[PDB]
Amino acid sequence: LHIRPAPSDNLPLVDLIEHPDPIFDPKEKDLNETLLRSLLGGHYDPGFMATSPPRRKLQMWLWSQTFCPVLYAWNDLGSRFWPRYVKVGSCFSKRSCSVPEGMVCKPSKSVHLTVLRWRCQRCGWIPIQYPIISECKCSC
Amino acid sequence: LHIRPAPSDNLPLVDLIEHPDPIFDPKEKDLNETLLRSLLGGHYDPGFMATSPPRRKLQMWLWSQTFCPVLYAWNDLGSRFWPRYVKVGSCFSKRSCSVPEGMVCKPSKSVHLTVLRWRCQRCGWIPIQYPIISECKCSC
Amino acid sequence: LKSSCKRHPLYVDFSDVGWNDWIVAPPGYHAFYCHGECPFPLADHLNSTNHAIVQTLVNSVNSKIPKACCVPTELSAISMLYLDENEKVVLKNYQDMVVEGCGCR
Amino acid sequence: LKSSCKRHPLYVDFSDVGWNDWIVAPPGYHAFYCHGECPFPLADHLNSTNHAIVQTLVNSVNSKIPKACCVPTELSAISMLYLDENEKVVLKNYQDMVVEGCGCR
Repeated sequence: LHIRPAPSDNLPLVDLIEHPDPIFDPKEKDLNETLLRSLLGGHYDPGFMATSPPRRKLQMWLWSQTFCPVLYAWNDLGSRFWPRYVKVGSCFSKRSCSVPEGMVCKPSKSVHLTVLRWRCQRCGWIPIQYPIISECKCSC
Repeated sequence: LHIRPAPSDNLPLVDLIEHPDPIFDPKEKDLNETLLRSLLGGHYDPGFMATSPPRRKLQMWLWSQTFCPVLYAWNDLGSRFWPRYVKVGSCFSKRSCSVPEGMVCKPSKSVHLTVLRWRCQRCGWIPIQYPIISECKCSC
Repeated sequence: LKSSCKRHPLYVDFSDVGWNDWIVAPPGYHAFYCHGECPFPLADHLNSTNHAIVQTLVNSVNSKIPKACCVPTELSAISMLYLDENEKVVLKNYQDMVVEGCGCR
Repeated sequence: LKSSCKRHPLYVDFSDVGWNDWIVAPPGYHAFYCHGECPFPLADHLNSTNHAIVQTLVNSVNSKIPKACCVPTELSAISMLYLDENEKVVLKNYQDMVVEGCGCR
């Protein structure tokens, strides 16, 4: 039952907290991009990653995809992630997407990317799922 | 500051609670419709009362008034009120009023009617404001 | 009263609180109230927030941190006849007046 | 601690609660917690519901009725790296984790 907290499918993702420390941080030797790129391999998505810093339900869908497009902005994830830079998506909650004005653009469908994570107790890289946005819904 | 509870402009109106009792109830003699009608007088609104049981902001308005009309249903107020029957309004929260579907019809503007109320400590009729609905907004 | 978090009865008589001078009707209503313990663990039948869960575990390891509190998690409104600031006796709705459900926060 | 309803500090270390077996990161976070008295009257600076106001007055006339409780009235979320049911280490958001404000309920 209530053994532990319950997660949430809300996006985008709140920045993960981290107190850095050359110990909770990789150490160069274990940073060989050649060997890193191989450990990720097919999971590397160049369209969203960078080594260095750069019935009627159909009508709702076609509509939202027109007025609620996903906006992407490169985001730095820190040193404990590889790749270090990930293009993150967000919805355009500026002007109202409906008529009469009232609704706004909200995420409706996510997509899981796989990237490397540096974890310690001793220490090493591991793969994790990083969710990003692929569709925005015009909801309220 | 927080001396007492704070009211609310939300409509329609929750039925007022009352434990009846021939004592908290008028007594015929003080029921002469001839004298009652005179005590109310100009406040009597026949369109809503019955002696016996029967820029862009403009666009939002014209729209809501078209798809969010006020629906009226006669409502019995009991014996401690005069007149006893009052046409109450409500919004059509059945089908969605916006596109893409998401918003619904919600009240946006009220109107105060004046009717008689039988109150005791000794006992007599008094006038009170009874709010009704006159406009519905297509909001969410 | 060591039972778990649940709703308890409670009728409020306005004249007993000195509100009959501005509230014309009703003479009072059933407001209820929440009470009971928020224990470790929080059973399935308990409405609780992630923080209440987190805080409850902390209380199990450190008694210095208090347990989550049993408060209303669902309320309803009531209409009231009363005299306003302008000296007119009005009839309006009052939200968050009647406790409908209890939970741990 | 007889102060009024306010937010207090509280860092939760997952390993101290036995959560470091499923939570990969972070090692813990600042959850805070609410505490303090909800007195009569409830000052301007106190977020309170109509029922809390009603219940507070009842407590002033009848000590058998408890005062309103000081609980979180505003919370925020945090992301967490953890292992899911399918054995995949996922990164998701967790709502109602950090107490942002306190009030009387």
